[PDB]
Amino acid sequence: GYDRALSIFSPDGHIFQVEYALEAVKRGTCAVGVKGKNCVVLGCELQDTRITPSKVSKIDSHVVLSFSGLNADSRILIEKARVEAQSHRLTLEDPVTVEYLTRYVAGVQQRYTQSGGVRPFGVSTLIAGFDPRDDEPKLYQTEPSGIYSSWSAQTIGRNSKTVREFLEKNYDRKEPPATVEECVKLTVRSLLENIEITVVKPDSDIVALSSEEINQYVTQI
Amino acid sequence: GSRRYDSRTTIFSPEGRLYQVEYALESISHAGTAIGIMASDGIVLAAERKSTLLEQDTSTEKLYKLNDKIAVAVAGLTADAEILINTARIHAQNYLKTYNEDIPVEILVRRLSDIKQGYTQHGGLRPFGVSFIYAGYDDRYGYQLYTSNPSGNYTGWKAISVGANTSAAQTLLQMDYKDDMKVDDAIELALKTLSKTTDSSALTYDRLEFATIRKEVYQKIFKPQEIKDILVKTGIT
Amino acid sequence: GYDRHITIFSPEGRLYQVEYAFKATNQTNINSLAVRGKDCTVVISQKKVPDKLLDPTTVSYIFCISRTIGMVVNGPIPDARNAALRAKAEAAEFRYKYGYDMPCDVLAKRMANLSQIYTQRAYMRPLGVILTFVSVDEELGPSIYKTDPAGYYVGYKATATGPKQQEITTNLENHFSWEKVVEFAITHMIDALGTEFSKNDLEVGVATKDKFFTLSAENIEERLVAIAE
Amino acid sequence: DRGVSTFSPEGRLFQVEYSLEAIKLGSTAIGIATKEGVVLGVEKRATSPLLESDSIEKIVEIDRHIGCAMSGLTADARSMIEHARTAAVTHNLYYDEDINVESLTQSVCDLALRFGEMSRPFGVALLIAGHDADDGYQLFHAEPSGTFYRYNAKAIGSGSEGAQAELLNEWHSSLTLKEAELLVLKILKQVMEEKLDENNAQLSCITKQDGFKIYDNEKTAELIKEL
Amino acid sequence: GYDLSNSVFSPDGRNFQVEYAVKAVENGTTSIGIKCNDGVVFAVEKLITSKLLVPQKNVKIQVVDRHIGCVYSGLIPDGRHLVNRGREEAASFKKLYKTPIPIPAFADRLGQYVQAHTLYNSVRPFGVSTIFGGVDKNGAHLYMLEPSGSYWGYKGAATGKGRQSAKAELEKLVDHHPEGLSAREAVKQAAKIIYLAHEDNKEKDFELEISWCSLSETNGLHKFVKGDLLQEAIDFAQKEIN
Amino acid sequence: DRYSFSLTTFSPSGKLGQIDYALTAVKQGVTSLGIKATNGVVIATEKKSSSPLAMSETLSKVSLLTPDIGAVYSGMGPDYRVLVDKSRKVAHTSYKRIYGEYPPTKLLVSEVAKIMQEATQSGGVRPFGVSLLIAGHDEFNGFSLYQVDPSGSYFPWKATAIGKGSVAAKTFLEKRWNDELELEDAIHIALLTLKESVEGEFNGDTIELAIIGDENPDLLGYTGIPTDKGPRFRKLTSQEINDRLEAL
Amino acid sequence: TTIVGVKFNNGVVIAADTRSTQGPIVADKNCAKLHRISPKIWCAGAAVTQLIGSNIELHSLYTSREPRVVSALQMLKQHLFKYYLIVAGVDPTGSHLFSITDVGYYLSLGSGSLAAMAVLESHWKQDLTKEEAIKLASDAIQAGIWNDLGSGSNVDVCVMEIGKDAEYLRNYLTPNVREEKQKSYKFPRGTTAVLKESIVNI
Amino acid sequence: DPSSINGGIVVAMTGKDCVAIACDLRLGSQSLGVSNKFEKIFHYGHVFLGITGLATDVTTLNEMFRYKTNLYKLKEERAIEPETFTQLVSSSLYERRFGPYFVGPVVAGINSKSGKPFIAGFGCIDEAKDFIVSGTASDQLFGMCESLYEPNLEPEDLFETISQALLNAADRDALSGWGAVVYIIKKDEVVKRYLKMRQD
Amino acid sequence: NYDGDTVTFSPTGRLFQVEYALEAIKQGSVTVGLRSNTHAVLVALKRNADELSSYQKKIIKCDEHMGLSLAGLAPDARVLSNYLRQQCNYSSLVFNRKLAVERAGHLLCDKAQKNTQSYGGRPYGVGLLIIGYDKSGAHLLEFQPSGNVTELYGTAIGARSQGAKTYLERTLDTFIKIDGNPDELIKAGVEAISQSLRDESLTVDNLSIAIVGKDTPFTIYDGEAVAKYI
Repeated sequence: GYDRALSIFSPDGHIFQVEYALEAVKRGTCAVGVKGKNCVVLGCELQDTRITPSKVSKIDSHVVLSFSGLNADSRILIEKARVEAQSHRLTLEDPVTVEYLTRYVAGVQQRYTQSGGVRPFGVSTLIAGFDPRDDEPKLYQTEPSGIYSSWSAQTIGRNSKTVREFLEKNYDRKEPPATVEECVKLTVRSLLENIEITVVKPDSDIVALSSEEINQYVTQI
Repeated sequence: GSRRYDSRTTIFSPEGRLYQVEYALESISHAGTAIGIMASDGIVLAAERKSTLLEQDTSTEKLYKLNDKIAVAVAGLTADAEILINTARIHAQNYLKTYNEDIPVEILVRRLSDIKQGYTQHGGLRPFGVSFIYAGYDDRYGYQLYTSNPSGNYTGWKAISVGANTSAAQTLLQMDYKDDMKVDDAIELALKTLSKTTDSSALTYDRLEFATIRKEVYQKIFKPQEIKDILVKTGIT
Repeated sequence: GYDRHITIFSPEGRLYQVEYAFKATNQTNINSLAVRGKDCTVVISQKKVPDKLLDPTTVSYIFCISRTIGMVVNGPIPDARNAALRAKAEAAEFRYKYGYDMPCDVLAKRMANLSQIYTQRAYMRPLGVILTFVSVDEELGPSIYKTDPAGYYVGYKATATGPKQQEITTNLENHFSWEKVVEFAITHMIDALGTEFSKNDLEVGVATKDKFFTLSAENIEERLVAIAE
Repeated sequence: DRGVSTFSPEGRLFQVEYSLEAIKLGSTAIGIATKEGVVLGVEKRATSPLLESDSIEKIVEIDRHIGCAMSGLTADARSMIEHARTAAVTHNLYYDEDINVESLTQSVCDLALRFGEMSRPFGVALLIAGHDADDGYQLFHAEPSGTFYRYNAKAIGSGSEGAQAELLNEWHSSLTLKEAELLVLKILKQVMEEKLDENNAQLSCITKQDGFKIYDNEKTAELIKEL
Repeated sequence: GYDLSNSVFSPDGRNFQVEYAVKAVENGTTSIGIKCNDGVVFAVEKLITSKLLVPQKNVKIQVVDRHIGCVYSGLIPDGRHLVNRGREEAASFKKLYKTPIPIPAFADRLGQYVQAHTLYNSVRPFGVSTIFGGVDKNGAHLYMLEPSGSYWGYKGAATGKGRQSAKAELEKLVDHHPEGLSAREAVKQAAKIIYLAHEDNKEKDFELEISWCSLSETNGLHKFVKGDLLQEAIDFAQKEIN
Repeated sequence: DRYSFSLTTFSPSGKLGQIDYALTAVKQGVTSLGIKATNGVVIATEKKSSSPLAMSETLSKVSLLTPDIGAVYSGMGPDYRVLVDKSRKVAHTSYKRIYGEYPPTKLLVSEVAKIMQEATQSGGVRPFGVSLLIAGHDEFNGFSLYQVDPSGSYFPWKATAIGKGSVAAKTFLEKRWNDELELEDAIHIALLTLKESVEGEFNGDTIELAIIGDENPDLLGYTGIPTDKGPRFRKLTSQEINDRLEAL
Repeated sequence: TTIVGVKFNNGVVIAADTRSTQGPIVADKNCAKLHRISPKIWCAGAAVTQLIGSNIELHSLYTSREPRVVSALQMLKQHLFKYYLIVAGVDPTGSHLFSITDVGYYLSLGSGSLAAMAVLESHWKQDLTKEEAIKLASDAIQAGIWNDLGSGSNVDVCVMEIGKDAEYLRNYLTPNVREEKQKSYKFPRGTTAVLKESIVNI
Repeated sequence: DPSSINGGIVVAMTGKDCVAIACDLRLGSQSLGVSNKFEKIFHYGHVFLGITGLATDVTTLNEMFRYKTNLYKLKEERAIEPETFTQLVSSSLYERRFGPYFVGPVVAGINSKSGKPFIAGFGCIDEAKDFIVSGTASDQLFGMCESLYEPNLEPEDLFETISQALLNAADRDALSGWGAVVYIIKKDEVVKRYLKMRQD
Repeated sequence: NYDGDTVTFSPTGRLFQVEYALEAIKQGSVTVGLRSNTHAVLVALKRNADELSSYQKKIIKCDEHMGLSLAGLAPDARVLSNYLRQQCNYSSLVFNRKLAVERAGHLLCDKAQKNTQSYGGRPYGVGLLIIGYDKSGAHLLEFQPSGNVTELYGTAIGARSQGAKTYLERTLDTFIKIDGNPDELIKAGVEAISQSLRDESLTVDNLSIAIVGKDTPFTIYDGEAVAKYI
């Protein structure tokens, strides 16, 4: 078995492979997530649109996962997340909470940063959804190092710093977007600095907005 | 120990890239051009071979059947491709054994791309130097045209080219492709793109591999005479 | 830069570590020659024992692989003993699996295939020895098969190994009971190397129809006396 | 390159010395042990205003009377905490008794040097605080080098160099718990780059009666006013 | 640049790591072996690095089974590693068969093990040369095994720092006594040779350790030379200096 | 074995260096050629002897893989020897145990090339330094001639040459090959092509030639089974080669 | 089943009956029980043959030597011991006859073994010729055919001579050909009632 | 004995340039009849396979042989022949020597090259030239086939012969019946016929 | 070029990774061992990271009859002491026999040597002084990372251990004949370790003493228990 330590500390205390895995994420496309009072809206800015997968993926009926970075690496994380969500139902009789799913995904990413013979995932994920029988929105983020945290609004990918700067002044944690329209319009405005929108609502009510709806938001802005 | 001789294939560059994957994509860029065109009534796979004494009528080096409804065009190392093609054939037959249904095209493409990605993240081995074009039919989406590369990324296309002169071929495809062409029109577009992207002075039947999938779905990998027939009527002759 | 340290190809298509294992075959500075009679195969090997503290009966580069097969090795004795132990296990295993004694050529191919693996797998280095197998095969008669660090083996009418293997080889080329065959090989080694041998300077192995055996210092002196007469 | 388990000519493992400098970049964690309990305080260090700081768990519960702070690569901490929690739970299963704090610190530190071709040592340092009948209120500093010491007062992280000197001046054996709360907040306010408040700092305490408790933003705010 | 790995041939065909392992052996203390007419005598110089060493307690010579004695120079932990393998190997022979392992058979088993440590770069060559031998059904045998895995039978053997002077004295012993030395008298010369070899390491004091395995004196079993015979050899060695 | 990583990797130009260096070894090897006729295939090579005292009869550069399939090589002989052993084994375990018959030529060639590709991607192994010309007959495809490269790529040929004089020989084969060639004509062309590549003596002892042709019931070793045909692979003896060289 | 093996002055002959039974029911009336391991090594039993023969062929290609009956015997013996045959043949060391292990100048196995051994014990003599050996081996099989219910139909004979090719005499004797039936039972067309008829697209 | 759990019979016959394969349709659970549409005859290209025995094994083997003959066609670029398929069946069955499927397979087909009709029974191959029977009524089928069969029957006559043999053997078997299907296989066409029989 | 792995010899025959592991002990706090015929004494100078911190445990108890003290990497000492406890435990289980001190040292000898000849591991960065009492009497053993285990009357390992070791050699003829007066043997150990101090003096928190003997089970003195010996 190949077990070379690929992720090791540099003399300055840095793990270069994890640092370079983050660079792979920053070259990913987009994942803007705006959490509101009742909404979590996820968005991204000769190809066959029917069969090209949407970036937002349902891990379970109530939890969806968007990502940024290496698409091929993300499929492996999403597959492991879906298997775990089913196993938790199978053995603990309950669907996963958003934090439990986030903890498992970040655990796999952390495991790949200190296992021999493997490189870290070049994937950062935005995990959004609702805990079972619950209604307060959750919006978590994971990174290649394994760090996971909860956000009111977050972006990952190219132009993340510009969009996060835009979010940090248009989003106010004093008064989150009260209406689903405000959740989408803020998300579209951030993505306007092509638009896909997915709205995550309690009781497994996850819907992707149509292009006609998105056009109305864009035209309004 | 062997640590001094390890090339560290599965590591990131400081720019976030994977050297071996990028070097494997550079390898395919010198391989023969393979083109896939998804028409309204089917898909067209066309590949340019890359000698007088070569047994051309027997050589099948770029187009392979994976199924009764799925075929692949190959760009890159043919020996590496034969390994992946065998697994795809077994995986498609495993799906039919489990569910009594023909495997969906995307499920097969995803499984093959997951094998490619695995060689990119762990194991210490080099990536497969192969790019595929999957032309397939299933009852869910109908005619589907996918492509996959050594990194394990796969994307669906209406028209796509892999191998040498991909940029030139895609420019021609963008100009001349319509969503409502028929297979015969799609066939014609395939040879013109190959003719205007080949490095040789002329395009002849011995340098070509051709395959179509048409509706029940029927896979036809063209014989040299049939390529010769379609070559003349297209006008390239 | 590391193509010279493990058995991978150089830009010229060469395996330098295999070529350097050939250089290791001549460190002992011992010359050996094998000749076939019509009934017997004879190996003559130089026996150089410079240290007077050595027990000469232990210094030996000729091994009895089986009842009928003998092996003479050119190269360091730890690698020589490694190959000898492997050849003995192969010979015994063949007899167990197939019910009859392994032929000399099958064993030579058997050991050449092992050397081929060291040539292709990076974690195994080549053994720096050349193995000459001799026997009287029940089908092919007297036989000489020589293996090298490259995994290459071939049968020989006669053969010589060592630093002066060329001088012995052309000497055999010009020319081209087992006691006479022994007396021929000793004489031709004296002429080729230009050095008279005492009974302590030579190792002699004789492959006959029923057994392979090595002559003692008394037996070698008997042959030296016969050459004197 | 060089092997991960290599010694330097001075007798120190290269990866351990490199891992220790990763801790110096972490958020500050401060712990003070008194006769009435142990107070643990951490610098939250939220990277963005949109980041929900209440989700930053830099003080965790290991057992009912054992808690710890973390500083450095806090992703490595969760694996160490999960092992610590399992060890505390496994002790109660095998011995029908709560694990000792020093024994819990030993179980964690057994993982520290179990790396080589684990690819690397952990890049996180813990301040383990706990109470038991055998030794009372105890505070330990677990390092990736495998060494740990019992501390009356200890500060780890980016501001540890200045905080520890201040802890030297201020600690005495007669400190009450509320003094320790103020002392931890005082030193945190001194070393944090941000202006200290209930949203960018966290407090926790371990007592025999109430066990391991993390102070709410409300209760911390009242304690912050007292300064 | 061919000396950084164990299993690498230099362009001349040499293994430099094995040659470097020999340099470790030449740095060790002098150990000798003398094959007498019916047994083998082993002697070793034990350097007294400090006065705090417990006398006659840091034993260097090791027994394998009951009839094989082993002494080595260089990296003592490597020699103990080799003897541990030899004891496992002598036992496995005594289980499959019933006789105690023959000395030539034992020599090959150790030689294969030492040679196997030169085959891969993941392992280090042994940093010892072992003088070993004993009495079996075919008489007395004496072997010296080098880090390359090479071993030969010897009438007399020596390794360590004072190996050159010890070899000169052992050669005189072989020259002066073609009839074959006696076991008791060989013990005295073993003391004499070790004391003579110590002049190359006179900067520190040394303790003499002798063991023997004789068909007549020790009934074919390996025993340490202690008590009156040990002191008698020391007096003979001390007298023979002057 | 600590070598679990690939020793063959991509270069920044996309080349696989160990494969290119393995191909260099083949080009430095002795010239071997194959010609496919209407009623047979002929594979021929030079037997280069290391010593005049070596018994070149013992070294067979042409090997029977199955009764109807034979192989010749250029490059590292020991690599070919172990490939032939693996090819013969795979022809039984992978095909003949399952279907009760020997594989068709293209299926054996793909199995041989699979072994070669594995040495290209597996950890701790260099590629094989041989190209093989594999000649065979099967009931449905007739006679075929395949070249297998160290990378694992294989191609069907009407006629081809590999080795030291492959470039010159392939030019000569282009002039002489035609789709109406008979096996005896192919053998004659093969000997002429090998004549221009052999440096020293050109005779039955320095030349190894084999054919895939008619079934040989005389080489079957038993009678009484009408459906057992007899091997099509036949190595020509030194006397036979000399006869065709005397009347050349 | 009746299998015999008889050695004669220049080889060995094996013979067998061709009846296969599933209980009291004759499944195959012309089963071939003489199995070829190698061109001159043949086996008969009262899968292991197709695997031993495969490895014998591979071993013969590896060693470039003719297969030996001891090698087949050793392989069969080791394989069967890991988890009842007559192995005969001619190799460069001569003709051999084994059972699985005992050698013999004549052997018999199967349900008709005792009947066959009776004929062998009665008529076998040293230095048989090839024609006499075939006659003796055939009469032994015929005895099993007439007297043993488990044996019947035809006699298959394989003759392995030292300097010659092995000759497999499939259905050497056919002493049980059915007589012509009293009546022909060809039904007139349309006799069978058909509910549905359809062409199958293969 | 798991073969008698489900019942059912398969018979194959050779004619003049044609083969016939026939089976009953009863799927039973001991005495209880479950399904009358359990066809035990399958084809892979132009090679037909009848499987008697345990029904779950019949489904498992058909899926396995559809698996293997598909990979054969992809690898070989040609359809498998009845003689090659017989070897494939034989090796597949002995691949589970100590875990055997409780089946009796019957191969029927015409070799596409030689044009000669081929039938086979079984791991040990019974390549008969006249007829192969399998199932619970094999003894009844042997009696009927041995009496009715004559060589070189035309396809029309072969249909009547194999039908009457099947119907009358099924009438005397408790676990066979509930309908019957006959395949008259020629090189150019394959005819499938359902027989009228007693439904008890 | 030759110090990057324990599997490499230097051109002069040296093992640099082993020597670098030896340097780890010289960076550690001094611990002194000495013995008479009846008693063996461990004297250790415990080291504290900070004056707000406690002093690291230097002496480990194996069982009633044997214990050790460490200098260097503490996690390595625990690994070795755990292995030593397993060996002593095995002897009691399978033979009802107390493991001899000399035999226990050779088991540490073999375990330490395996990390100096095989790739992947590292030499233990700790030195140990093992005291024990068995049928042969009092025993003091010095363990080194190179695998060398030595039986001594007295010894010192750690930083500035030469001052203690020089004193023990000068006092050698005295303390070996102390015999059945354990407090005077402990006193001689405390004077030796006081010869290795540079700036700090022996305090109640600094000093740690262990003893084992004929009718003395292995006991460790810490805190006020050592105030009579300071």
